[PDB]
Amino acid sequence: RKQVSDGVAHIHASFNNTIVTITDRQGNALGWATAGGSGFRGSRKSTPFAAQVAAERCADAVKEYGIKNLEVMVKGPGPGRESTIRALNAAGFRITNITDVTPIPHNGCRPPKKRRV
Amino acid sequence: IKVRENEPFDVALRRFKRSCEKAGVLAEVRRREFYEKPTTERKRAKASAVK
Amino acid sequence: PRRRVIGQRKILPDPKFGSELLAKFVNILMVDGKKSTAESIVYSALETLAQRSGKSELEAFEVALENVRPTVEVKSRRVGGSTYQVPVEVRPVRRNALAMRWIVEAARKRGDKSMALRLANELSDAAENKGTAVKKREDVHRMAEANKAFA
RNA sequence: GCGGCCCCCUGGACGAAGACUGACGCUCAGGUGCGAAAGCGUGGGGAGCAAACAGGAUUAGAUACCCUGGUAGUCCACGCCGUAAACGAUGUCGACUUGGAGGUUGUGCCCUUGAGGCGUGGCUUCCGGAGCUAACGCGUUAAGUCGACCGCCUGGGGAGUACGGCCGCAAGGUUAAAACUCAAAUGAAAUGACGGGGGCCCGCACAAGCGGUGGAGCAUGUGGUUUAAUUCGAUGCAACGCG
Repeated sequence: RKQVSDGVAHIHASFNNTIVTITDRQGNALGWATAGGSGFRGSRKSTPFAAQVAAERCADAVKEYGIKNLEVMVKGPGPGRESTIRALNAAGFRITNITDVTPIPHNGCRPPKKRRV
Repeated sequence: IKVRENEPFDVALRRFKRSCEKAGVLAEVRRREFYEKPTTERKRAKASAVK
Repeated sequence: PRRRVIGQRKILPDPKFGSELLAKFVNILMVDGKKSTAESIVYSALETLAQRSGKSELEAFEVALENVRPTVEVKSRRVGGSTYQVPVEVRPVRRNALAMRWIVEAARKRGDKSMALRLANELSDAAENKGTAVKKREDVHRMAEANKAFA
């Protein structure tokens, strides 16, 4: 219902996990998934396998609105950012550009410092 | 701090970034200011080679 | 194993065919230094494969070698604790030798009464990629297609 | 000790050549002043933070860090507190004595005309002579050659401990002993196994295959047994067809 065929994709990257989400231009999301939902419990979540499999799982879940192009909203410096883009460029979507929107806070608050290592 | 590379590597190979980490400056700035310590780059490695 | 060199060594062929390929087949089919019986079973297998195939014996041999031919493999290094292997195109001489030894082991996987009969039947049904070693080739191929994720 | 940007009050330093007063200086025992962060008192404020505590894993053994939460306190306005590795481990003020490549600051007459010639100054870097230095090293900003002062030292523990007098609201801070005990406590120096903390080459040891047997049947000798004893010894790559 109400096929869009255009939108932007938000990508999250973290040391402990990674998730992929998809929305439209104005910003009402349509897809949601966790790489841990595809299994791989433990440190293997950081491996590209879970990220990529969650990528095609979300892509299959979102075919129903019929999209053809998307945009890369990547977040976080975590390992990855490579499985998702090159799994979605051939999943039935064509990329448009790339961005860097990972925050760089201007020395606002004290970071968690109790951590030795 | 950023990665935008391709499929093949997927594991480690960022030990060059470990060398470029410069653990001194990060371990110095994460915990308090010193104003006399980051000098370790000079004046104590070349100037203290005592035999 | 680190300073030595490779001289491309070559040993006694069979004078009837006079081919280095058939030379290496017969010389690896050797066991414990056995010449008469080993070559006798080799010729028995060759004549039987020609009889069953019906086509020319040498071209059927080449077709069988092409059927058993694998493409790629990797080497275990144990670098990071997980499977971290760079897929290297194996040496053509080493690839040929590995194909030879896979054929020989496929022949060896039985325990039949008569060595000549067993050898003839298995190589003959392996000549058309439907025998014994082609399963090993497929398994080796399955070992590939997934080691390129890490390079 | 000082870091967004705007405005107002305000402190020192230095340069250019000009006039001007005419030893008006230096150093400072008691004494006033300033003095990071933790603390205490009045209130105000509370985003994240995290002493004490709350729960899980943790091993020979955690009231240790690792993780999840979580008050004082870090913030503001007034007052108290006078200590630190408050170290350049080098008290202040003057006059002299061989050298080098810089950072930076304003004027000289040119020749910015290019980023070159006067440092004629100030503050700072890093190497390195004569000379000192027990040695490491200091080395025109001296640990050199001299002068004026001050403050401080006489072996380590007992100890910046105890009484006593001051300072404070408390926690406490300054001034400073003895009895007894020891043959020492201590600096610099590569002088070596130590390279378990880092670099570099070497070996069927590793990157491949064939056999063996801890899988069955038989001798072997000890550490050894069932008997009359079951000789001297073979108990780490130095136990086996060995003496």
